[PDB]
Amino acid sequence: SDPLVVAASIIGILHFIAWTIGHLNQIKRG
Amino acid sequence: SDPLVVAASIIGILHFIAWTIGHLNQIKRG
Amino acid sequence: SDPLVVAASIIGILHFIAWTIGHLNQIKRG
Amino acid sequence: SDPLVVAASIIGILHFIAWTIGHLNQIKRG
Ligand SMILES: C[C@@H](N)[C@]12C[C@H]3C[C@H](C[C@H](C3)C1)C2
Repeated sequence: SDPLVVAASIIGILHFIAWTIGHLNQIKRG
Repeated sequence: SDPLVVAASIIGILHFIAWTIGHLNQIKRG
Repeated sequence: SDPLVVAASIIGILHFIAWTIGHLNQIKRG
Repeated sequence: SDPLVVAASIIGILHFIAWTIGHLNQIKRG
C-alpha cells in the first residue's frame, strides 16, 4: 500500500518531538 | 486512500518556520 | 500530475544546506 | 522515472544521526 509514502512521513513526525528539546537553546540563550 | 502525501508535507511548513528562530542564537555569539 | 509529491520534497533538500550552519553551535567551546 | 517519495526517506536517516550533535550544546548547559 505505497509504504514508500508513509515511511518518509513517519520520520517527519519523529523529528518534531526532538525539536522541542533543541529549542531550549533559544529560550535559555536570550 | 487517505491524503497520505499532503498529510506529511503539512507539517513541513512548521519545521521550516521554526528553523529561522534557531539561528537567532548565533547573534549574541558570546 | 501529483505535484504534491514532487513539491513537498523540495523543502527537504533545502534544509540540508542550512544544516551546515549548525556546526557553529559547538565550534566555540573549549 | 524519479522516485521522489523514496528519495526523502533516504535523506532523513542522514538527519537523524547529525541531529544528536546539537544535544552537546544544551546538556552541558542544562
Ligand atoms: C519531506 C516530507 N514532508 C515528505 C517525505 C515524502 C516525500 C514528500 C511527501 C511526503 C512523503 C512528505 C515530502
